[PDB]
Amino acid sequence: MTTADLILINNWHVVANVEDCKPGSITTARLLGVKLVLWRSQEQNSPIQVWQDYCPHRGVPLSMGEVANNTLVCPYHGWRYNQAGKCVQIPAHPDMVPPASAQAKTYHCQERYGLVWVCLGNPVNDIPSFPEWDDPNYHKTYTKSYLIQASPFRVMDNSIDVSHFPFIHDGWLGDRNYTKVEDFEVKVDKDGLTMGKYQFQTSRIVSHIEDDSWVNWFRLSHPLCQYCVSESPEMRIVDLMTIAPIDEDNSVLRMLIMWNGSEMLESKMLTEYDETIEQDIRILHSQQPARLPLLAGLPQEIHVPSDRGTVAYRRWLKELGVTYGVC
Amino acid sequence: TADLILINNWHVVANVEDCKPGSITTARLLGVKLVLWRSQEQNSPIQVWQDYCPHRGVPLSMGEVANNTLVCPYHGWRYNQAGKCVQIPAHPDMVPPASAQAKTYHCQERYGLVWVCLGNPVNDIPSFPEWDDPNYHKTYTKSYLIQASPFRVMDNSIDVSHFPFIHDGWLGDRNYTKVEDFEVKVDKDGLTMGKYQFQTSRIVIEDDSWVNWFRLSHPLCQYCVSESPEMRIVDLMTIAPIDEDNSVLRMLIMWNGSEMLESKMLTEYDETIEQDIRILHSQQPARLPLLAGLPQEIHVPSDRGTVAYRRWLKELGVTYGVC
Amino acid sequence: MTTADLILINNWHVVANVEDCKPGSITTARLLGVKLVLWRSQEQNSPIQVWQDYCPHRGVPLSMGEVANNTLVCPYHGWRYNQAGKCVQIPAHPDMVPPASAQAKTYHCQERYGLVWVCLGNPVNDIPSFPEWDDPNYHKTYTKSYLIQASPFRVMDNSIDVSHFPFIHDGWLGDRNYTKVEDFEVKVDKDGLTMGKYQFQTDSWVNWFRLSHPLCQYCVSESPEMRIVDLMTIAPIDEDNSVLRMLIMWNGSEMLESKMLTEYDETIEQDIRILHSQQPARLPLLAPGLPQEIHVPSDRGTVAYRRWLKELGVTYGVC
Ligand SMILES: N=C1N[C@H]2[C@H](COC(N)=O)NC(=N)N3CC[C@H](O)[C@]23N1
Ligand SMILES: N=C1N[C@H]2[C@H](COC(N)=O)NC(=N)N3CC[C@H](O)[C@]23N1
Ligand SMILES: N=C1N[C@H]2[C@H](COC(N)=O)NC(=N)N3CC[C@H](O)[C@]23N1
Ligand code: FES
Ligand code: FES
Ligand code: FES
Ligand SMILES: [Cl-]
Ligand SMILES: [Cl-]
Ligand SMILES: [Fe+3]
Ligand SMILES: [Fe+3]
Ligand SMILES: [Fe+3]
Repeated sequence: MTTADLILINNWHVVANVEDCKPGSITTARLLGVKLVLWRSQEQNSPIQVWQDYCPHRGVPLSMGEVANNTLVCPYHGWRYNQAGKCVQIPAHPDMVPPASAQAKTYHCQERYGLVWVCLGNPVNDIPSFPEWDDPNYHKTYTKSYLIQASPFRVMDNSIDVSHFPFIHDGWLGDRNYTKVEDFEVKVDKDGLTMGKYQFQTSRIVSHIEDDSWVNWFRLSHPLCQYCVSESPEMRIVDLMTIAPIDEDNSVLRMLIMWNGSEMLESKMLTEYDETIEQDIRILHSQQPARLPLLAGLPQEIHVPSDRGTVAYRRWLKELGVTYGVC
Repeated sequence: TADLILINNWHVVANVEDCKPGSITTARLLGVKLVLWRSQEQNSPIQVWQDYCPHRGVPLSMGEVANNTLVCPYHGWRYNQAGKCVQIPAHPDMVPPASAQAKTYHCQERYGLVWVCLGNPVNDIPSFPEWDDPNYHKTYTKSYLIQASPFRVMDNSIDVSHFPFIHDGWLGDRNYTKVEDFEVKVDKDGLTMGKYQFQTSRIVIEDDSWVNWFRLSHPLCQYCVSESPEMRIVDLMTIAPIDEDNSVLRMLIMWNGSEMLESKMLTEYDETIEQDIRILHSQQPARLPLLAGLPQEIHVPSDRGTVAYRRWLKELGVTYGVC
Repeated sequence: MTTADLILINNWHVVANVEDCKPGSITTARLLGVKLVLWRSQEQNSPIQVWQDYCPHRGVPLSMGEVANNTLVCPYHGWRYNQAGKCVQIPAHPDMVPPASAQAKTYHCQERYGLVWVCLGNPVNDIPSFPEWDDPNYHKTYTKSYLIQASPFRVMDNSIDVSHFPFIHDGWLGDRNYTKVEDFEVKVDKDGLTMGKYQFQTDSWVNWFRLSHPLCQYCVSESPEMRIVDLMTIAPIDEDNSVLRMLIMWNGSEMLESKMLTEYDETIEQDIRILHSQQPARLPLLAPGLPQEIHVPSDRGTVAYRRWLKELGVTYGVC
């Protein structure tokens, strides 16, 4: 269940929140069909290692082992792997020089925005930018992680779509009485995919009742991360959505939300996002085919003008060479 | 995807009582997901469509009926009774594209059942002559979901020699196991099994001689007649072919005795159906073997009806749910 | 999934314990992808029949039927099959001689060591030897069966492996303080695979074992106090699933049985935790997106096992 797609293999993907990787801890993740083990030594400020979850001796998951000092120890015969992935001790043969092949498969890892980013290949692109991270005007919160039984590209398709707001988000992000979708612009260029400012009508639980005209904007430099800005005259909310491609048919959605208003709004922010993410997931789980259809049994997709963003997304994925999770 | 003999035939997918005005229900037929819906209007017709919005591929059954339209939950496109999209809410003054239309199927209500044809209905719905006979009362069994090929289910319903064993004490007698000779005929009226007698009393009592015959004009529907000196019982058994390996069995039962026998009737059928299902779920392979690992089937003279069934399916060019 | 490997099809495999097959009983098992029915008539000391679990009339499992006198009766139309597998009676036609094809597929069965051994092919090899069975100084006990979601050859590989004792069997077969594995000898010849004497420092137990059958292991463990032998059998359900049984004999007091069963239960379950996790599921042989296995000197027995399986031509459950 792996991919040759270099835009996917040679890119950075979130696999965990840094808060879930304590010193001395072992955790697991799955990315693009590969089983990962994440571990840290007990030392303060220890780096996070992200390896293939696999002991090359007899094929046991290293995640079933234990962290000892600065090493991860396999449970079956106790081979110890240092932070660089090299076996430094074979207990049955304490004096031998361990073979060069006694080495875990290691991956590039980088903590950014409080998230653990992993690259399984050779990183040609940087981690997506998130300018408000360093802005002290902005408070932050993290949603829980949502496991979704849909293609990661269908999950992103739904997050680019704006015309569904008055229907599945009626009463939250739209209003069954204002269903018309105002004109907006979309561009695919060196910045990636950008949806220009899009105004829509709704009151929101995180603001005042009369603050009922919102304007959204977003950019994907990476096909599975979205930087979204939602702004009213009273408040500005930004978020970094990341979709972890577990395999072709399963995804993990995470959202890092920041806002330039009272820190007291955090509970309402998480409530709104939980409500709307779950409304989206009900649709996502139902869509067929599972793979995202690109532009070209079941009838072909129909496109109307307010689909210009999701059409541009399908065009972009084709231009990027994506074959994983798309059809 | 099934053969054209199955595609161009009528299959029961629901009881008309399952489909109230304003309601949405679902069914599956020959691998196709179906949505059934009715407006709120009195005596409104049932629409049966493929359960699929062509915009972004959401099941229309997750939507709602509004007036005389079905509305998709995702972006609110509205489909009239003919399946044409009449409104795209994001663009209220835009004429919907001609491609914006649900795939619709033929639907007819008959005998209180919802019949569907996914193709072109060359054949008629099977006949059921007792339906309008004022001497006969009617009842419907519940539907039975069966994890077996629909053609295995029908094979078991054509089989008569198993009565003294898995229906001992209901349709057969373990002391009377011999199967007297009978005639079977396959012609343009389908498969008919001639009269055959089996010595057993039924709960529907010295009435222990029943003469049965049945006809299939349609490989997945069976019209069964059972008559004693005291009473005549007929039934229409319909097998909905969900896919190659799964079936829904329904029976419509009519009888010319007292209507107070209904509860006992439903119990007899429930008992014998579940006795059959226990065998059906166990048979291997799952798909019905036609005439020519696991050994080939063996046929004895009392299998002539189930042998003729397999020959008929081959003549009709059935490849779906058979092996 | 079935195999053509002759070392597997033409060999004997344990499918049941004899005490599990009482007179008049019907039980089921799977072997090498085949569904089996085991049955016995009600008469005393009746033989055990082992057939493919399949009525050739309409494909019903015979195991859903009943034993009547000396016959197994299919539940659907009541065809009666005698102890040789021949259909003797078709009740729809009481006076008819059944078709010659009306016959169960029967397999060779033999009771030995209190176990039911089955050969699905041509018995070329004999059942493995177990000398202490005939020794009145030795008591016997049987573990329960263990269903393991791993290739049977992975299960046997783990049983030949000795260097894992201080880690997953710390406190039972090894000691985390003594992890170095001393030199030992292994031989593969016509008698199969023999591991020579080795001892684990935790007085100490001295052990050796032999496989003449690639899925059966004869183990010997000796300390100054007593001697324990066991016959470990691994039934290959399919390429990815196994049933582990042990027949244990010892010449100490009979009262040790309960503790020994618990010790075996503890260590078997420690092994199963590893076996269920190993990837790939099939045992990798030598010299063929996961890296290839690494071997150190203390792996000499499991290396010799992989070499043996290749020369035996095993393709089922290996990769
Ligand atoms: N659950 C969601 N909340 C929304 C916020 C943006 O703010 C607003 N008002 O939409 N964040 C975000 N990434 N997106 C993409 C899709 C949809 O706009 C949304 N998904
Ligand atoms: N459960 C079952 N009851 C029986 C009744 C008999 O028919 C009548 N009319 O009583 N109906 C029917 N379709 N069949 C087919 C096989 C078997 O005779 C049976 N299956
Ligand atoms: N669970 C296990 N207990 C051990 C006993 C030892 O044998 C005796 N005779 O005591 N039996 C056996 N088959 N083996 C092989 C590996 C390991 O020595 C062991 N596995
Ligand atoms: S399998 Fe990891 S040390 Fe042997
Ligand atoms: S998916 Fe049905 S209206 Fe968009
Ligand atoms: S299936 Fe066994 S007797 Fe008919
Ligand atoms: Cl119609
Ligand atoms: Cl009446
Ligand atoms: Fe949404
Ligand atoms: Fe029956
Ligand atoms: Fe072990």
